[PDB]
Amino acid sequence: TRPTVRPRNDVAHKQLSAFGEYVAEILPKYVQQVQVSCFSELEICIHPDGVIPVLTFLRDHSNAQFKSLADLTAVDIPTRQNRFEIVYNLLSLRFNSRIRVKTYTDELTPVESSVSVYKAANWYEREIWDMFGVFFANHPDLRRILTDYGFEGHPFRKDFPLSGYVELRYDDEVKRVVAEPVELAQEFRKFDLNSPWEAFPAYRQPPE
Amino acid sequence: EMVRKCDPHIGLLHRGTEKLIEYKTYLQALPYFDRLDYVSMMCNEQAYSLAVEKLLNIQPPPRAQWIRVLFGEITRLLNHIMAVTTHALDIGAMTPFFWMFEEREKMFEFYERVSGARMHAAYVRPGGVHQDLPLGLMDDIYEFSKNFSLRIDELEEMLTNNRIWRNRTVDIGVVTAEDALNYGFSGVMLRGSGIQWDLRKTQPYDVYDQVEFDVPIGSRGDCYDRYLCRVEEMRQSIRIISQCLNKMPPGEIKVDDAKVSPPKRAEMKTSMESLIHHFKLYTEGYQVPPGATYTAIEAPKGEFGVYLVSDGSSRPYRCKIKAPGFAHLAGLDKMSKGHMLADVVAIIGTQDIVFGEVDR
Amino acid sequence: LHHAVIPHGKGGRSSVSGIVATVFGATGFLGRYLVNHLGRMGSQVIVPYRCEPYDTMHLRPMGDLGQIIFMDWNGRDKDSIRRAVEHSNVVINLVGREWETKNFDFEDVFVKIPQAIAQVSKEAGVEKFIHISHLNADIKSSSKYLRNKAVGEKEVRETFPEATIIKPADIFGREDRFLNYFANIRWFGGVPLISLGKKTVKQPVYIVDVTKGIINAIKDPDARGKTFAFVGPNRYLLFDLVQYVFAVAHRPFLPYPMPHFAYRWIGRLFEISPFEPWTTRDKVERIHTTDRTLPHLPGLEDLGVQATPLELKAIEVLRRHRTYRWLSSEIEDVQPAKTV
Amino acid sequence: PTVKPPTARKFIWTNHKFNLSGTPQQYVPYSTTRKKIQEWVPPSTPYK
Amino acid sequence: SRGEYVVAKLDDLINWARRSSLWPMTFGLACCAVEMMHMAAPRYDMDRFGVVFRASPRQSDVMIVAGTLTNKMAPALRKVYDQMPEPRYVVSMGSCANGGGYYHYSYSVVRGCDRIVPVDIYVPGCPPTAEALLYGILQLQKKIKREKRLRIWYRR
Amino acid sequence: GSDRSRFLEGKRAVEDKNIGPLVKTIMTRCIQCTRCIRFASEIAGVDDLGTTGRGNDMQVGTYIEKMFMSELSGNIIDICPVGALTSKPYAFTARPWETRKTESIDVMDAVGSNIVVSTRTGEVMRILPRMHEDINEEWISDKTRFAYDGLKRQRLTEPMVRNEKGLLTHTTWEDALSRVAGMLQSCQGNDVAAIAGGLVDAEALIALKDLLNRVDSDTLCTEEVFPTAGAGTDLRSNYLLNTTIAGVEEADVVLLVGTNPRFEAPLFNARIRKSWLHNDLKVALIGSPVD
Amino acid sequence: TYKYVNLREPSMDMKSVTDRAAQTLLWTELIRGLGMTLSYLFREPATINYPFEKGPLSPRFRGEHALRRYPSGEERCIACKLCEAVCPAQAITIEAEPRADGSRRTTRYDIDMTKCIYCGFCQEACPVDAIVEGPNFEFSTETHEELLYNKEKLLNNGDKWEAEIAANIQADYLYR
Amino acid sequence: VKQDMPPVGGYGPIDYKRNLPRRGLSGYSMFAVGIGALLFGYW
Amino acid sequence: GVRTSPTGEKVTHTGQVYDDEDYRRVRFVGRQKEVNENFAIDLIAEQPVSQVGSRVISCDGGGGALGHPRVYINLDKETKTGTCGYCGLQFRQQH
Amino acid sequence: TSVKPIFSRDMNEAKRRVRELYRAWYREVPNTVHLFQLDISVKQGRDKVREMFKKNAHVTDPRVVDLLVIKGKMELEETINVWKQRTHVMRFFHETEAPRPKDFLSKFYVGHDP
Amino acid sequence: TQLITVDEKLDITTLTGVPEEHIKTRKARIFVPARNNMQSG
Ligand SMILES: NC(=O)C1=CN([C@@H]2O[C@H](COP(=O)(O)OP(=O)(O)OC[C@H]3O[C@@H](n4cnc5c(N)ncnc54)[C@H](OP(=O)(O)O)[C@@H]3O)[C@@H](O)[C@H]2O)C=CC1
Ligand code: SF4
Ligand code: SF4
Ligand code: SF4
Ligand code: SF4
Ligand code: SF4
Ligand SMILES: [K+]
Ligand SMILES: [Zn+2]
Repeated sequence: TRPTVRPRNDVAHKQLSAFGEYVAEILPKYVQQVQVSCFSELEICIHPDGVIPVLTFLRDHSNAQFKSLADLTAVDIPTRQNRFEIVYNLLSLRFNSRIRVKTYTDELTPVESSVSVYKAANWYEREIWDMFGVFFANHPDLRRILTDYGFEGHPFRKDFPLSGYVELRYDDEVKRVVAEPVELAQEFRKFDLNSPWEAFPAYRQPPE
Repeated sequence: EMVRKCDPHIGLLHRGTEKLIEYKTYLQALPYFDRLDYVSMMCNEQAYSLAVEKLLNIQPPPRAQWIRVLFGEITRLLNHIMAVTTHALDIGAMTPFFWMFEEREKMFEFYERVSGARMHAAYVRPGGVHQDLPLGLMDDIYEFSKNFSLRIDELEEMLTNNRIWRNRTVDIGVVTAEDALNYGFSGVMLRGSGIQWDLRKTQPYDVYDQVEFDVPIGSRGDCYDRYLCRVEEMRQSIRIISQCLNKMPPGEIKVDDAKVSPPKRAEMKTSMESLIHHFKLYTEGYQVPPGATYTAIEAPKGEFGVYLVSDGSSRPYRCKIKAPGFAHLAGLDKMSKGHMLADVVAIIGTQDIVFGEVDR
Repeated sequence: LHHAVIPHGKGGRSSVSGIVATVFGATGFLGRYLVNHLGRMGSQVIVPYRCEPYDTMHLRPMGDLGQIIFMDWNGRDKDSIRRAVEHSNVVINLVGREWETKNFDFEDVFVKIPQAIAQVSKEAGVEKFIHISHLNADIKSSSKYLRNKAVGEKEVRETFPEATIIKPADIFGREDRFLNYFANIRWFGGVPLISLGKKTVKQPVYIVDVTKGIINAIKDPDARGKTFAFVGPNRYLLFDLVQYVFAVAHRPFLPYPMPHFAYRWIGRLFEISPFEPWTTRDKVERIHTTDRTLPHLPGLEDLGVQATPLELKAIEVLRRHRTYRWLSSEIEDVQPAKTV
Repeated sequence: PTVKPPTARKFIWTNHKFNLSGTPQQYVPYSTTRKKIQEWVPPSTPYK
Repeated sequence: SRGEYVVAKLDDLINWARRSSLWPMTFGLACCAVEMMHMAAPRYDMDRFGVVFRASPRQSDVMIVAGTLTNKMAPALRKVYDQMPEPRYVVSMGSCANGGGYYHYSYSVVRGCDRIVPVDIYVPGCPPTAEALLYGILQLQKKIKREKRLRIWYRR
Repeated sequence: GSDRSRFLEGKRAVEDKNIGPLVKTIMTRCIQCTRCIRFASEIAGVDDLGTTGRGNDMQVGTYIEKMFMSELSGNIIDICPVGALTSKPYAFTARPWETRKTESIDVMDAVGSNIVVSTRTGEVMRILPRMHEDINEEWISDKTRFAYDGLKRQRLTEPMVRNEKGLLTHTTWEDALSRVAGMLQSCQGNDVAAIAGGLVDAEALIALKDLLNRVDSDTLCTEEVFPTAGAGTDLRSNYLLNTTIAGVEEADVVLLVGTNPRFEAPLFNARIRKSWLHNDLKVALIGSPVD
Repeated sequence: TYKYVNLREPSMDMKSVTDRAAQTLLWTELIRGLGMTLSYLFREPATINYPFEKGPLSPRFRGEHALRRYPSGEERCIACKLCEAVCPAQAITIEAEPRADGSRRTTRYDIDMTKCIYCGFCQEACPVDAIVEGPNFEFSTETHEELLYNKEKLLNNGDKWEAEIAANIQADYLYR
Repeated sequence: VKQDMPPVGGYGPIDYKRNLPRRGLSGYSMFAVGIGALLFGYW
Repeated sequence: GVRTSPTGEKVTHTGQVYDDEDYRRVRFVGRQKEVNENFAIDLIAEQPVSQVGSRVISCDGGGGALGHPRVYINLDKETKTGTCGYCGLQFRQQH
Repeated sequence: TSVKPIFSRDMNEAKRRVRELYRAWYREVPNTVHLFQLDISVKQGRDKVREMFKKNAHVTDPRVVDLLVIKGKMELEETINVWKQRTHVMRFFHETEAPRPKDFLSKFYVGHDP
Repeated sequence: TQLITVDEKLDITTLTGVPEEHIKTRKARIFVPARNNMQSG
């Protein structure tokens, strides 16, 4: 497995396992799962009431010092009853390390904004309002950031189609850029590309 | 003209890239990344390629790694020529714009000779690169790099010692180090503020731990130190390019797994397994094992990350794009407190923003 | 009914509306909004243009790809008209001029050209032909425009039996020469009229209502052979109309009467250059000509088109002429003009 | 190509054309497929 | 006749003055702005063709829509186009400005700027080369050269 | 499998067979898995496919110029894991990744075969089976599989009314429905009646039944004469297949009276053959001695 | 492994203080910048004389699309739809049927040149070298639908540019 | 095999440092030239 | 070998021609219907049938990697020539 | 059934926030007609505000109407500040769109949509 | 307390931005997709 297969880092795997045990037993009030992947990245799956007590911990504890908010992310998975999955990628420049902090919400539950911890989030969760409809309470200036001003809907939700519902054109009658319902000159062709054979037996799920 | 509040309304180039990535395969999602940071094409290719190769549990050959680093440093020369020359254009010196776009034109010719398109190459692919270097390309890269030092020298002659340039950059846009980290700044926006951090040193990828270069660090967090950091990153990019030309290895340029990389056309048209693999790669695509990763590299603007979520199929389930310019343009609101309209333009210059990756 | 002209879609931009229209004179004021309303249904619109193609540029975003076909034609060329109308299932004529020129007088523009267009549309099998006359078309009229237009209306009827002839009274819009004629006479001395312009009665019609009437006549099979008279919902005098025009434009209004003795001579005073004449004696005879009331001809409401009054759209027409000191004003500023 | 001439083929154009757009020799797009649904032509004899 | 010769030479004069003094406005949107800058670069050098940047729309002739027109900047494109004096021209650069491009099926992309502005020249590429953009500008100059403004005016 | 090759030799090339107008046969692709033979012997009951030759020259075929024509002769296109037996009407037109699947019902027989109508850009490309353990287990008849292309010929696209010459002219919906309803208003009782065809859904059937009951017309008819004397259509149990299609898998004596279930309802015959083979069913027939 | 840009304390002897004051009062670096600008004045500029001189290209260059033919007249496209399956913009639309001599050939082969991203995935996915992305790039149009190529325009581009496409593929194909 | 490779002894040296070569007169010489021009103009 | 419809319009190698009553000929009014006058089905008829003495012939279309994938063609049918599925070059065994 | 609120503990505080939002839009509409120099009356804009509020007059969930108040105040923030333009305000008036067929007979005449 | 008790039905139809025509006049279909009978997988 030398030339093609990626060389596994077992030292970082063991160290992230130990630090995941560390974070899991310092904060048992909110930490639900702790997992380390094959390419040695750590996820602390927590409760959405624990946005501030976890992220202020990792930013300020002397063994964590996760000073840089790299990436704040939402993931829409509609098969769950809390469909949206909020992801915090954190960087500790002191310990040369990266951690992930994951939690959940549905359309209606407000997630606690983390601008009192990381001001870097001031736009990102704003984007999560603009794209996913996840409301963030106690946000300073929460509004849209990436879509058009009169845009109705949250685009990156998976029940929202690829093309929207309205499209624009300039209209010479009213001398104005107007929105009609969307019509395509060619339909976006859907490619059913899933092979019917199980590619990975290691990720096999148990049946019902 | 004393600025009281800046509200950057963006989304004027938001095209919904990362929802279009959800409906196309990985090879079809690769040319979206050339169009995010449209002056840093192969750096975004390299970031997405490292993300997919991290999820695939495979690695490139050595030659493809050195090609990735060589053209990533050519890409870094491209981006810092764009940064410095448009920053001097926006302050008012429109001359080294024209002086350095000839050099940038020649590096676009290097892209055209190696991939066939001058800007968006679709070249650094998951599995290495697409196509091997044409003969005599490295000799012309050497002929470029041998002479590019004098071009940096005459740019630095025009602007660095100049007092009009120091009047527009030295007390302008000062960023403290704790507010740099707490705003998610990355790259030169940290390094102008004196923070010792660079992702090619601290979290090393393909063969950057095998090259030797120095990481320029500022002292005052202003536009002038970020200018000097960009110029010295062009210097050290020429240094890495010399080390990559001297230490290029022979061998292949794709990973030799034909269930990831496409087989060669001379053996696709002869072998049956290679034709089946060519068919199923250019129609279905390779199945990525399920899971999420955050792969961040040192793009010439800073930490460029792909948070890639795969669901076992041959298409990404989710592809979040962390751009440096997003957090930098968030920090524009603090950086313009206590300056003027003729300084907010220089702060937009010193935050090297390309709005494709800011807007997706 | 061929399969390519069967109506598909939801009637949007990129649908197939089943209408193939040759709109003669589409580069003008009416043809602009007609191609606007046709191309947003997804109609094949053939635009034969005489002018520079640059003056057709605004016709290009008005429909989907391959829904507008621009082509040259000459007014005295039946070959170009046969080259244009041979594929259409409707031909709408809009060729007109407020003034007569060296090459084309009113007999060429109104009598010869629409008769040639209707003759070629007849012998090429076009189903629907729509002609746009004027409401005051009279053989005994005092103006050459209305006489030649009534003669051309008669000839269009007698060479096309199913011709839908439409009578607008006075069309106003953003690019009209009815409210913009009234609003661009302010620095000339005080808007001269005959008997202060209170002996002539008008009812202007809005161009979107005219366009909706033309297109609902395209889609009505019961409009074949009919003759329509598109008039507004309210009848004004001319004096209180000009009052209301200068009152929406927030302009000083100092009128004075101007009789026959020299107000037909300001025609030959104001076409002395070969440009567009700012006013002409035919326009003088037509501004001071009252709109006739024809109850027997159907109108907008007989096609299901609601006639929009002037008090809703005069602000939209006349905001262009306010200087700066009353640009940002309201529609609730002007007391409306009295009807008759 | 006075030193290395291109390989002669029966189908390569003898006469090179420039950009014909703007002229009546320009490209016009059209579908290259035939009719999909063949309509029923009713019988031309009367039904009596 | 004589007057046909007069208006023909005046048309050639004004078409020469308008094709050899095109002033494009500084208007980029996306990746194609980089290659438009390379069409201004010293290799290709727009400025030798009389083609020089003017920042305001009032003082410019041709609007090169270079990049992706989204739904949020469609009225900004239209008001920039409207605030150009006549004659104004539009060159469409790149696939997204032509027909929606690589982001064609997106919720927030105006599928071509020909939905918004009247487009004269379509320059194809992703991005088109700066040589191809300079080709599109020279074809726009050829389109201005064969305009017949005063000939049609003397014949109308 | 692996990702590359070692076979540096010359491959075999097998002569292509002619087994019908439905099955395009490219026998170089045949991996000799014998699903042809097992399907034709055990389900289709044909016993006319086989393996001639021996070794690497062994060929699946018929050995003669014989045309494989059963009522299930297209299902060998389904089970062939390679492209040796392709669908000749479907052939070269489409490609399965760009096809849209629509799970529909057959109407060609009264078995009710679950099918996939797989289309592409608003045009019906082909008809695949669906699995249903109680109807058509994963098979369909050849009529079901290959009658999709009569659905794009002879079609009625526009309304037609008789003109003054008594010929059908194309008309609108307003004119056609007005000229129907004018005659509809002048009827009552037995003045108006209705014949239902063979392919009409229950929605349109109760639509026309309610429309003729608004005229108070009890006369609505079908083309198929079911006898009404006795219980008639009142009790459902004397016009259904009362046991099930799957009930053949529990039966041990099947008496077939006055029918040819091979062609009237072919997958019911396939279920009778499967019970004949596996449960040792004893089948008798009253009728003409058909195969 | 790191260096400090702008961490030089200026010397404070009378020599260097007088040098900096003469730099302030007599503008040394401004004359240095004017000297560098004057040094670029006297150079041969890098402006090629387009359209008479053309910028340098490689045989890998990705321009206008073209369908090739075999050296027998038979076109190479055998309707396998890999090029529209790999096409990241879905610019390619293919519909086929068996033609009169039973060959698997296309009836519709459309490439929308206003969706196309010119990335050459179709020429590297095509298993018979049928679609290639040729060397022409000066194919600008005055009309939008002239960049909606059907099969006939792509075959005419192939028959137009085959004498160059064959030589580019001949010089390049060993790298593929 | 034939491949784009660097030569045998490697490529030559590639300069990458700051090279601003300190041209011009000193301060005192420039003040002397200027004051001499002043004195000649005054005389 | 392009043939022309009775309406005056050329016919493509597919067979596509607009009917006489179809309005969509108006896109060619004043312009041209671009067809390619080198039909592939007529240029492959002009190729000679290659006589070989083998039982199975291999075809790659000429050029090696510049042609199509190499496929193997059986020539047992003395009636019918073995046409290659990619290039259309048809082969015959001379016995 | 125990969920976490947003601002409103029940329907009464939610209707209070809807009522304050209606007050704010009713104050905003004359300035919206003025500074955008729209071609409609003030009463027509107030009718459109009434229609857009009566569109959502059926919800008995406090979190949903809290989010509707939040989205309405975002619309109001984009209206008071000139962030929307004449086009984004006049998108509420579906003017260029033809009136869709509402009865069964004309929908049957023109298309397949029920 | 920091929680409420919503007794009503979870319904977000006013929040998704979907027009009414693509809410009520559509018919969602919830199904395990049938096996492609070309393939035993
Ligand atoms: N107030 C009004 O506008 C009213 C108008 N009408 C009638 O409605 C029609 C449309 O009116 P409107 O658009 O406002 O008028 P315009 O003068 O603005 O438009 C006339 C159109 O016809 C073309 N045209 C004019 N003269 C000739 C000619 N001699 N040969 C060929 N083409 C020619 C023009 O193109 P080009 O640039 O080439 O000249 C233009 O496209 C006319 O027939 C007019 O008489 C009736 C009642 C009221
Ligand atoms: S057409 Fe393509 S390469 Fe060009 S600006 Fe658009 S996204 Fe960028
Ligand atoms: S089913 Fe296919 S592979 Fe199997 S024996 Fe028949 S033809 Fe050969
Ligand atoms: S698709 Fe299957 S049967 Fe067809 S050639 Fe390939 S491996 Fe053989
Ligand atoms: S170059 Fe790319 S975008 Fe263009 S047709 Fe080929 S695969 Fe599609
Ligand atoms: S062009 Fe090539 S890849 Fe595309 S369908 Fe034709 S043969 Fe296949
Ligand atoms: K098969
Ligand atoms: Zn061959």
